[PDB]
Amino acid sequence: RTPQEVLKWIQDENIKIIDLKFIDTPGIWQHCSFYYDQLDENSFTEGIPFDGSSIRGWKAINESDMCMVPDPNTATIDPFCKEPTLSMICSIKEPRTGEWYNRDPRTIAAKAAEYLRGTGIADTVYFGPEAEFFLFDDIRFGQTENSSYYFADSVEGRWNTGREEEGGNLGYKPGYKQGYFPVAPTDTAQDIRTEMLLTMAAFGVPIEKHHHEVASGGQNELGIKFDKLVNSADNLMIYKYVIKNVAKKYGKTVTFMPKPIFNDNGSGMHVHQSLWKDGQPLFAGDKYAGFSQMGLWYIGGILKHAPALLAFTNPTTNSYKRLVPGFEAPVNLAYSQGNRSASVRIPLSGGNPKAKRLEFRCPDATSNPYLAFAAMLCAGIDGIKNQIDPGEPLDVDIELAKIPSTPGSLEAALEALEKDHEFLTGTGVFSPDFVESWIEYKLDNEVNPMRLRPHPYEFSLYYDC
Amino acid sequence: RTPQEVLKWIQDENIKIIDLKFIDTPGIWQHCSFYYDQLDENSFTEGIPFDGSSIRGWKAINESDMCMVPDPNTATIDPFCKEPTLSMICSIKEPRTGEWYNRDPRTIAAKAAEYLRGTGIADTVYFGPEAEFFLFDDIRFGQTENSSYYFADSVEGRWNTGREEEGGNLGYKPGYKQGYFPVAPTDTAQDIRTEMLLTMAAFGVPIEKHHHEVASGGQNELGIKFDKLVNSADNLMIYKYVIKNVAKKYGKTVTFMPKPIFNDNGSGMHVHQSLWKDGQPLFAGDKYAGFSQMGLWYIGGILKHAPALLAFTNPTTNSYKRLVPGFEAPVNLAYSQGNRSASVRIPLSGGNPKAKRLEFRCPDATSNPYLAFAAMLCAGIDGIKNQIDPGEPLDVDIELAKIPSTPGSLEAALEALEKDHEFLTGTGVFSPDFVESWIEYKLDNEVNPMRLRPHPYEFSLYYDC
Amino acid sequence: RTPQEVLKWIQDENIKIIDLKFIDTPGIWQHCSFYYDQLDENSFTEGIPFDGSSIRGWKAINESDMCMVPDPNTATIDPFCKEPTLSMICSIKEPRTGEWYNRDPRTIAAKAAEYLRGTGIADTVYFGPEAEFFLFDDIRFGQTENSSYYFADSVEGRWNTGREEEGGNLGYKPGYKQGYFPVAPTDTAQDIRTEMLLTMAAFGVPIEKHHHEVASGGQNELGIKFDKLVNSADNLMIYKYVIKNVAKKYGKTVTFMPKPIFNDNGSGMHVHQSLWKDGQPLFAGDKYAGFSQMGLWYIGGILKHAPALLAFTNPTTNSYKRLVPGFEAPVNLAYSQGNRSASVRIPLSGGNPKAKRLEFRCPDATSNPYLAFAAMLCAGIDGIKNQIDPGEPLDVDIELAKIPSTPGSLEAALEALEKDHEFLTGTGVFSPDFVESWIEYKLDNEVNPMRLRPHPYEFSLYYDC
Ligand SMILES: Nc1ncnc2c1ncn2[C@@H]1O[C@H](COP(=O)(O)OP(=O)(O)NP(=O)(O)O)[C@@H](O)[C@H]1O
Ligand SMILES: Nc1ncnc2c1ncn2[C@@H]1O[C@H](COP(=O)(O)OP(=O)(O)NP(=O)(O)O)[C@@H](O)[C@H]1O
Ligand SMILES: Nc1ncnc2c1ncn2[C@@H]1O[C@H](COP(=O)(O)OP(=O)(O)NP(=O)(O)O)[C@@H](O)[C@H]1O
Ligand SMILES: [Mn+2]
Ligand SMILES: [Mn+2]
Ligand SMILES: [Mn+2]
Ligand SMILES: [Mn+2]
Ligand SMILES: [Mn+2]
Ligand SMILES: [Mn+2]
Ligand SMILES: [Mn+2]
Ligand SMILES: [Mn+2]
Ligand SMILES: [Mn+2]
Repeated sequence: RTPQEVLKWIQDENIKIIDLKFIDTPGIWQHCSFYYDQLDENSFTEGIPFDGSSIRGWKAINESDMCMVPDPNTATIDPFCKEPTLSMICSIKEPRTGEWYNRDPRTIAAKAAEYLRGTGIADTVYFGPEAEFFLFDDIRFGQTENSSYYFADSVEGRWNTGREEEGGNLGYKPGYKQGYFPVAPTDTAQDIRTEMLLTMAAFGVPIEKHHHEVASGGQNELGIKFDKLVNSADNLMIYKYVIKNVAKKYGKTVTFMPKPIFNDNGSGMHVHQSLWKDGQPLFAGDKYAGFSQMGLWYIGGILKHAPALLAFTNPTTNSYKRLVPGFEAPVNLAYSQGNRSASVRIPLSGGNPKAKRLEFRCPDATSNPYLAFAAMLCAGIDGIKNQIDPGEPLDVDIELAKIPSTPGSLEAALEALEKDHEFLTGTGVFSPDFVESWIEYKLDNEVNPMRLRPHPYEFSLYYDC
Repeated sequence: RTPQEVLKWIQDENIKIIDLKFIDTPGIWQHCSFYYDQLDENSFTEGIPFDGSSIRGWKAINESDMCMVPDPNTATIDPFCKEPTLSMICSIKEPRTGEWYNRDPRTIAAKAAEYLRGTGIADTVYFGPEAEFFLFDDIRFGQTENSSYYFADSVEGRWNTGREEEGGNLGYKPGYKQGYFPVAPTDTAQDIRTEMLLTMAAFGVPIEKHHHEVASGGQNELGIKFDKLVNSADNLMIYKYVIKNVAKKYGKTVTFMPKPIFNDNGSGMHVHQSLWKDGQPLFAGDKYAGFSQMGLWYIGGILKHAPALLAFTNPTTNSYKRLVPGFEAPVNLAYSQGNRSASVRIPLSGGNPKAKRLEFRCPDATSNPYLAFAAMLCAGIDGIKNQIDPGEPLDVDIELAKIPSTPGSLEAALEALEKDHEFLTGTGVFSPDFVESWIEYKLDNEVNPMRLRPHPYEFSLYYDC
Repeated sequence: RTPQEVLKWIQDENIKIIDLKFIDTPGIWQHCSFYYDQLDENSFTEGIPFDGSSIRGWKAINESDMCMVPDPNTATIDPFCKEPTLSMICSIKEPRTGEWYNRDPRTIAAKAAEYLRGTGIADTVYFGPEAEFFLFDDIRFGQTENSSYYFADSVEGRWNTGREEEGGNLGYKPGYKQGYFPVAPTDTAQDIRTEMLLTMAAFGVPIEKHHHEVASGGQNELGIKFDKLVNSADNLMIYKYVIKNVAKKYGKTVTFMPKPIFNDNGSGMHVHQSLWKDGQPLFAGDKYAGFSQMGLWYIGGILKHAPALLAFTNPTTNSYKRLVPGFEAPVNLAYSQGNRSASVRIPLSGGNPKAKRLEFRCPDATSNPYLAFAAMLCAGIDGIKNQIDPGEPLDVDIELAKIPSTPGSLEAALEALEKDHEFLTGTGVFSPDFVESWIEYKLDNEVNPMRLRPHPYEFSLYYDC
């Protein structure tokens, strides 16, 4: 689609409102709605003004003015608007320079794909994210000077087997770790997952499947096809938007947080990736697990830069409650085929070169997909260019100190980024300015506020002392 | 039906979602939904991937990847999906070998029918299961360190004759043991049972009848026609699925547990069986109760291997609360005609050779029908091949030590399986690997957790001591 | 007092019950009561048996049997027993060897004082602990799979200024950080603090003063005089016992946890210390702040070994919520006079050599005083023996990276103990066995369980992502 085709669309269908969407630095979709007459040919080049100082991690009040540039290829009707509204995904333009903004995650993402094409290694990188979530019926949290609390609830919750329910308690509550994937009446989310899957398809997302996940009390997963870097990060943002909004439609609440439930499965975002040139898969070969030496080298980079990569792929203190040794892994920095306990997994493809890829299991859905994907690409490329030996595969379950480990906290991942960021910066994709502001925002707004707050389990262990 | 006919069905009717169903080792139906484009000709041979390590009693995390192979003959529309969804029953393929998985109960089931055809004794085995259930209006259970509780409820419950009900208490609550089979207003489940019966018919199940059962407080039964081994175990899984899901539709809850109610009828799954060759009934003859010597020998095997058979036909600790001497039997290992107190019953057929069969009364609906049916077939065949004399019929009600008895607990049935499993393994149907993992899963997840937990009746007997 | 004088006491006053008290490894007082006839002359040498395998961090089930040896000098009447009960503090004897148990904190403490006397540096070490606490009216905490919560309450709590109270809300609730030290009706704890002070005096504790502390909602402090190492750690255990028990008497609850309240003062245990020989103060001199070179060197050791010392003086994850840069310090490893923002403070003595001492401000009341005091003594001695220059004093409020900092977590303090423990072990005071079991107990029972549990503030930051 083109700027003129989108403008013809608005005229023919008499669309009165345009909803322009764009991501912020941490990873939250922002929006502004406009009356149809506000969008012209120039909106697709010069962009539409807004305050860049109210968006987290961007401009300072003194240099506030920024521009929203919508992508015509993203235009669809937002089903969640009573009034027929056309929705587009934007990239951010600096009005002072007229160039794309260096802190815009969607700009960084495009720059990463431009860099890949520049090296001659490949022309396309396919990303296939797998974002698990929880479908909750209630959420109550807070923390005052004399209190700290959270209470998550779901009808599927095993903690609710003995409770009085309105007309009445119908049983079939999945047991802890026992939600993957018994039929209804255990699975209460079939109709909703199909709706979430079908509505995002109409948004332009390539859809595949859906299933109930391991955890009791609403853990679910929707399966979407891979796509090119920017397109894939655009697809994850839509994915997250429709799921949250269909949940709200049916009076429910969704969270993509890694560990909302203690002693049950966390929500991870396993990300499948492969490099391609002239339509041919470059990760197909005759080496380990039917991979090519390039594919082994891409894993090399991923595994070597994994601690730094975690500052972008697992950017929350909560990420580290899931990335704990034992439950359920991937804490250990190694590759393997079929092994779902290893950081990098080589799925078993049915002898098809087109299906040959690596699954980086460490990431979770709290990440900015534009930043996470660009970072993983950079580590991958550096791995082929340096030409990082991933070591030997580990084809076992659960001496364990011989294998390098992932950071155990957010500050540790931020430390690993300060030490190892040349594979990102030296490229031009991420600016040293952005990498520094990322560490600073995460330390001041997440690491430090958390260190200050008493944890309720500290009463369980320490009230008597 | 064929893979192409199913694919033509999806194209012509514009079916967007495909629901693939498969059983786990203990006996719970699992599922995964796919967008239409994910199912092609190759899905019917190579299968569709999934995690075999999250399914109870299967693969270990290190060797996780498995394949779902749908059966085209099982395709129907799942009525419980708002969105028109096509549903198929799968068998599990090992992607490493390309062969059918040895722990897949549906594979074991097919292997059992392949074995029967291999012996030349018969070409077909007809199984007619009779699974009673309870239709409850409420269920609350739990067990903490300082508590253990369950509270089952139904409007039909005799325990509710003196309670205040919303506008108001309409009486006609069946008395204990007095539910078989007074008319409405006593029987409150006529409309629902007809719906359960008619919807499963549309799923491809051969339907016969329905009635209210002996127990007060929702005991019911739906009658379905016999079918070939795999088809019959497929029919029982559908049977259980529609009943549970129509109950959920009308805000009610179903249990197939053997003994949910104390001092009232348990839920048993009487299983009628007969061998056939070239369309002719092989259990018709001029011996006892109009049976053939082969039929007498098949009973021989069943009765001889019955204690081991119970590790598969009655695989729960709760099974043994129903299989108690007195209420209501069949605890005594003997055959008889018309006698509903004997383990094996020869029903009175109207002088029709086609209706000549044995009714093994011991089983209950907690069993995996694929495992239970394959096991009973194996014991039957071994009985004809060895050529086990069933002894003499016992045509009496209620010296009693002269007759061999069934195990009194789950561990006892598991003990009997360790001692007597050659009739299963030596065949090739069940692998010694599967038989060992079955005992281990049942001991670690059911027998041992139960031995640890205080029973509320232990307070009734022992609080003062 | 002697074993015979204690036995004469029991006979003359007709005391029927004897309460023998002893500390466990983490720092909790344990007890066992005996009928008078059970205590004879041999109880004061051979000791009284008990199970050393049920006490945290001690014997294994196979080598369980241990002995309690009471100290006659600790005998007093426990006021909290309706029946006149004589109470004594014990040390633990190994019955296998007949020697004092190497994991007994009270034995380690005596060994530390024996070591000081062995070096010829001094004959006496005086410890003056200052343990702040909170006096709460209510405490509710818990953490399930779907929840985590704590709710602390007090009538003094500023969070309660707008609440309906029984007949009625009388105001005068101290403001946050504004509790030190307005008069009544603001201070509601005058009578109780006097009772806590007077009852511990009758227990044999040298008492000095009492005041309301900085924090709103019940923060209090009782002032006690210094004493010799073991005597001082005995005095802190009594201090903690009477405060908790007088609170219980008046239907209230006390906590010595470092940070129960967010955004208000933590509970610290500032510990004043000085070495003496032949009745003369050795920390009096003509150097900085009227100190001696020995005193400067003792600070040297303290400051150098402070990160390792924190594994014993601040042994909880909660300790690190108080030891946070800013609120209120001492995070910075430096000495100064009058400065209450420095780790080590030299209080202003009124030109009296007898009052010349250092105040290590880092410790909190979650510590085992026997372990904390022995550790600080060892670091002090090593400082004089090596002859560690403490650096130059920092006489400022709040470049800041030039000054060495304390660990930011419990694992970090445990890391610092593994690297620096020779000043403890090489001495003989702490065994390498004890130092290893300490790290292991803290990692397995506190550090690792905490890393697993979602924090409620993680919902505040991450629910939307
Ligand atoms: N060559 C490829 N390059 C990148 N992504 C791919 C490639 N092939 C498949 N994918 C995608 O990776 C994702 C994987 O889904 P799936 O096919 O179920 O693999 P999976 O490993 O079995 N999923 P899971 O079981 O949760 O780990 C999908 O988005 C696929 O489209
Ligand atoms: N020759 C046969 N082989 C196997 N099953 C059969 C055969 N004939 C009938 N059945 C089935 O066995 C089941 C028996 O139902 P039914 O006809 O009511 O017998 P029943 O003994 O009276 N039932 P019940 O009273 O509950 O024990 C049905 O599924 C029949 O289809
Ligand atoms: N020479 C000494 N050696 C060891 N301890 C001492 C010595 N002199 C006084 N102390 C003790 O140290 C503790 C200090 O209490 P205090 O006299 O109020 O000093 P402080 O610094 O003003 N207290 P604070 O304001 O809370 O820091 C008391 O236990 C004193 O007895
Ligand atoms: Mn998943
Ligand atoms: Mn998947
Ligand atoms: Mn995955
Ligand atoms: Mn029946
Ligand atoms: Mn019947
Ligand atoms: Mn029957
Ligand atoms: Mn104080
Ligand atoms: Mn003081
Ligand atoms: Mn002080």
